[PDB]
Amino acid sequence: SMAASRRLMKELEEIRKCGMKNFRNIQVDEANLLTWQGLIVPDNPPYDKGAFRIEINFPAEYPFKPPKITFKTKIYHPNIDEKGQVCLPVISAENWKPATKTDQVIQSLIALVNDPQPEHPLRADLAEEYSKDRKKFCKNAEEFTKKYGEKRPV
Amino acid sequence: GSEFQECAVCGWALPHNRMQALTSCECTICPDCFRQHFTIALKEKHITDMVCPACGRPDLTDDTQLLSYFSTLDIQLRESLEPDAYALFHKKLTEGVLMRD
Ligand SMILES: [Zn+2]
Ligand SMILES: [Zn+2]
Repeated sequence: SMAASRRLMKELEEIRKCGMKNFRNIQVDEANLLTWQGLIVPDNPPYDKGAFRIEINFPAEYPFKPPKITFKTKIYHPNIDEKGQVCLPVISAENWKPATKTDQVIQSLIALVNDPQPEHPLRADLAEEYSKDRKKFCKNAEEFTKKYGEKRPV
Repeated sequence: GSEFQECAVCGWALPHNRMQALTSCECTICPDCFRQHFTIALKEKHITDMVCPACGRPDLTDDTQLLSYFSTLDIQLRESLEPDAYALFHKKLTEGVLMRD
């Protein structure tokens, strides 16, 4: 039918053979390919003791307009706000390239989780803390991950 | 002719004589992806976004490329787009091409 459906079926068939390392438990209703759920499983401190549920919401015009990512699990990060909104440049409207696939978007998201971008933050308080004293930031983020994060898969 | 070719955007293959070859690059695009991309670019983006959805070429920063590119794209858009979108193409083209770098 639509370009979104063809393109997202293509992307899913490529992910289902090559499962992604830090994005797991991907759930998509074949009757509504425009919403994906999954579990972000980070590799590095301060986030590597928890996991984070996210939702990817594709517009009907995908791939000609970008998806949006929302964290459902709370996370302590300068570029993710308290409502789970994520500022991810590769999927900003001004940067979006229709050739970009979701695997690259997830890789970009994991790189942001690994290395915050405090120059363009959604939480300026955490961005200051990350820049001035990361060791303190890292301890705060680990505790927040322990207190409010999800259990990691095996 | 009728041998199948994968769409560079959506990954689905159709007979080549149904597909849209972009004259400026070697990408083959299916008619639906072609129409959606260029319609959305016209209605929601800028005329500098009227480039290939799969590879992003041509480079519209070279003014010597514009007449060749847009006059050839014109003919493909007339067959592909709804009449209102094709008219919008001409309106935007008449308003000019922002020259990035
Ligand atoms: Zn296509
Ligand atoms: Zn191309």
